[PDB]
Amino acid sequence: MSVGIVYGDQYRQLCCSSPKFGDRYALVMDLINAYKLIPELSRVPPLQWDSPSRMYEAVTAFHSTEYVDALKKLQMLHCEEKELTADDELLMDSFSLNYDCPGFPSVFDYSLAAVQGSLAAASALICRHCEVVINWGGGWHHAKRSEASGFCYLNDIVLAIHRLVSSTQTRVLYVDLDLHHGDGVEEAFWYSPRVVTFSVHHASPGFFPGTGTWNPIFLNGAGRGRFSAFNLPLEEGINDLDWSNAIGPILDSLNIVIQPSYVVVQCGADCLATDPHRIFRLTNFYPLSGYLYAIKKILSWKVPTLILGGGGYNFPDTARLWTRVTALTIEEVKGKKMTISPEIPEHSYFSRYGPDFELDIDYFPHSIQKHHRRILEQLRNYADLNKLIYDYDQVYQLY
Ligand SMILES: O=C(NO)c1ccc(Cn2c3c(c4cc(F)ccc42)S[C@@H](c2ccccc2)C3)s1
Ligand SMILES: [K+]
Ligand SMILES: [K+]
Ligand SMILES: [Zn+2]
Repeated sequence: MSVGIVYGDQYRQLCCSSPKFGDRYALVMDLINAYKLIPELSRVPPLQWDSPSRMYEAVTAFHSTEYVDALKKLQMLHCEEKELTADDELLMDSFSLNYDCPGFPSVFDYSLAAVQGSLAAASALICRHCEVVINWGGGWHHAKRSEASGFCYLNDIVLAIHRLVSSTQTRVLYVDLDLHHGDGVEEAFWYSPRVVTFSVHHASPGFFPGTGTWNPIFLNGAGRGRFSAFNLPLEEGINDLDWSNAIGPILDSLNIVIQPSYVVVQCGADCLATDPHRIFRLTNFYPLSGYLYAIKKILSWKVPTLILGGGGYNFPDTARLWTRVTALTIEEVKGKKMTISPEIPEHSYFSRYGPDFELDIDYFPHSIQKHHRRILEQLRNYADLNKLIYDYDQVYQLY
């Protein structure tokens, strides 16, 4: 079927307006365009509303009205340059709109744009216009109902998933490949068995955000959502092959047992060896990149799939990975080989890919069993609670 991608003049401007991510979205979309992939991709325009009331209703489907009000006020205050009052500082602090989530003149428009993009992508999948939609302007998994966290202000992912499950028994599998635990998305659906969340991440004492590991039992959801939240915490230094072998059987087993109506994939690029975090050692190599291995396996299920961005602080290498992810998605969905030159094509941001100007990232690659057994038990428990019938032998053999 069609492969959708979210972009537009306003969307590009708004996604490039944040001080933290700067022009990362521009580099990603321009590298995709420079490799002549845009004519293969169906443009999905960001969702717009008919009234401020309809926008509020859509955003407050997850977030509190007072939090959205505070975020709007923060944008207004940063627009008309004037110091915050003591009461303003206190209000912003109550919503964690202070330290890691500072104000800036376009903070609300930037945050809302990601929601508009991911909601439009969800709709495009629901009406069966595209089989896969990509939104490199989205993937902000940390935002909570009444709290900004990790430069995530509004949770585009939660609102997209909510729209998918609200459509016409619908089940959504969320896969979070970001370096960081997808705490916001996990928490939002903590009580739902219809939305299964799976985050693979680094966890270590004091490492953001501190969740998605032991606390000495593994929390995995509550009430009807019990056993429905999956986490694979991994130690520092893991490469393409070990990461692939760690998550491969989990993805296969989750797809087989859940039989999802939709798959939502957060594809945060901060696991790359060349990310300034310097924690994981993943690449964008395609002859194999763990990212490309995971995406190819997910797409092989032939389930309507939403692919989002997220983390990734090496902007050129994030662009190199996500261009490869967009080419692979076209190949797997349309069955059309997308030949990509090892040399970065001439375009606006060509100099940003120096000094080698190659598509492959400059890197030479060189405990899980216990997690696999635990996750196999959790998946059995999930199936037993929700009365899902599956071949226990088939799932066992995958690991
Ligand atoms: O990727 C994430 N979620 O998936 C993140 C959540 C919170 C994060 C932490 N984090 C980081 C920065 C930052 C800036 C912010 F305004 C808010 C959160 C921030 S500078 C970045 C860095 C790392 C190593 C070397 C130099 C710079 C780390 S990143
Ligand atoms: K993750
Ligand atoms: K859940
Ligand atoms: Zn991250």
